[PDB]
Amino acid sequence: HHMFTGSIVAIVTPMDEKGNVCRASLKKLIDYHVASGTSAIVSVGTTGESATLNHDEHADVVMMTLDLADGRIPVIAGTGANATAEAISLTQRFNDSGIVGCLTVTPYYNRPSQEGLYQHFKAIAEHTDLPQILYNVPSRTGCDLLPETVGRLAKVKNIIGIXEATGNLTRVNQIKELVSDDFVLLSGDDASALDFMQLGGHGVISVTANVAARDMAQMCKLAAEGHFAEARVINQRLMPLHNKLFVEPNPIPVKWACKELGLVATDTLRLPMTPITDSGRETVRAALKHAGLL
Amino acid sequence: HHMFTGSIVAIVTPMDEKGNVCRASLKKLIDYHVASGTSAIVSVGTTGESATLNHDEHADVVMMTLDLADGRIPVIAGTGANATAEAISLTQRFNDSGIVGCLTVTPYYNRPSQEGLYQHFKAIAEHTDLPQILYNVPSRTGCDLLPETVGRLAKVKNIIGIXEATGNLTRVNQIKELVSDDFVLLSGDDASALDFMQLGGHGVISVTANVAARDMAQMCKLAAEGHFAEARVINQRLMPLHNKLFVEPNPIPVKWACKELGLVATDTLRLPMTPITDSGRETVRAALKHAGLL
Repeated sequence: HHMFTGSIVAIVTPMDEKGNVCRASLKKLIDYHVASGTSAIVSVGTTGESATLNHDEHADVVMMTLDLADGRIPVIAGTGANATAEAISLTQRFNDSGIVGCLTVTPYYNRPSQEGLYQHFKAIAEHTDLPQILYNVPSRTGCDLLPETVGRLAKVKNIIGIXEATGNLTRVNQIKELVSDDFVLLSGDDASALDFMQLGGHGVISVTANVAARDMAQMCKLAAEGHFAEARVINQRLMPLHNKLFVEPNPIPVKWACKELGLVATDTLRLPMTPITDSGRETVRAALKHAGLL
Repeated sequence: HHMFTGSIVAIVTPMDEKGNVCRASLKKLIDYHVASGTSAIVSVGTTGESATLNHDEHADVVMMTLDLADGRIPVIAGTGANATAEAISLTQRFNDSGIVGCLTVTPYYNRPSQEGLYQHFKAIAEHTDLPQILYNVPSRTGCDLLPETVGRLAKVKNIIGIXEATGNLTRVNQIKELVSDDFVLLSGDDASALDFMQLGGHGVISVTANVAARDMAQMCKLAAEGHFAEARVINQRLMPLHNKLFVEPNPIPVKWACKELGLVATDTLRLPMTPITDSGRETVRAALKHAGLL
């Protein structure tokens, strides 16, 4: 309950022109996060294009990320799967890998019940020693993991927290009153992450931190200390970026922002992600400028 | 396109108590659909638990269904994937297999743009000779394939129809006026499928047909002939089943129904799907009795 707080980047998976992971650029990003104060790196989350890496590529990107990090910054592996046997199998790949934990999303597309969610996350945690951070994002999955079910799973030993990406701020204290104090509450919605922290959230798993890592680390530090008017100044500088980094499907805008700041060699993605549009480039550039990054 | 019309069953993948496919129950189901007038079998769609079979088991079930069908009834392979490379690769498995076409869902979870949807399905259609039926189901995918994008994709040689599962009946003629007249329009929502046909759709890819194949075949035949008042009498008989087969997540209720009618040996599913509740059993039973099947 400290490395899973603060500003945690959901790091993009930088690719070359063929759509394969670019170690050189990945190394650049990781050095940037070590130097910026990022608390940890979620490797192959949604923003890392988990949807279009097969599980072998997924494991490889994580291991590459661990190697480049070289102990300087903790790495959390994205391990979600909508089939419980496959989530178990992906998780087991990382046992004794060096990752400090997992981010495991509610099963998508097949829309299980709350009882199905509970059985899913329990079975996964029973097959590993790693801390588990639950991840709820109904807008992507078709499925809402509710506070009561969260409270049930938080009783599991190595289920330690949740990346709450509904953007519904009432969930913060709904979950918190049902879980112990060391259960970590993490925003998955950049635009409302400060609010989320002002209500008691412990940090954010952030897309914006890919291109404003220092700002995001300072904002989360101020929030944790109770300096919310001061945190709010930074948030207002970053807010157009919190919004426009989703003006087209994530991570299309944030990869283009990364390329624009020099952080990666190419903004290539894998289909069905498509190159950013002309209007999107103008919109994201204006938000980067608004942030004082460009 | 006559085989892509009428009552098409999205058939369950029956399993033994360990969750492996049960060939003897699959044979039972396929003979039932041959005797019932079902027009075609969609193999390993959503109701066939596509989410929890890997592509090898997936391919096994399709090949097993084709074999058992023995040329008596056409088979459509479910082939959707949220990574375009993976959708192509899965579609390539079934070329020259004997399936008559493919049911391919919009990418789930990664929420592509309409242009992302266009590139995805275009790329797929260009790597096969098989007819392609698009599948829109935003409730599960987080993504909504709009009529104009369907108009764009129908211009593609082998993109030949859609399984429209929004339950929004205005889509029927919104799509119809953008496409050729042999573009097949198929309901993906049992409770509104007759309305869908009365508005001009050509049939349904149906969950209810798993347990009421004769009535569904008769209702669709009546609808195609314009006898909607008589088709509606059957619909009113089946409507509690249209609704209660989703009282718990599909295909949990329909698999239990199949067992109750003695159509399959077990109603076992794979996690994160869980067994039907007692309250689910009573609700699904009463709906079956309402239909005169029990």
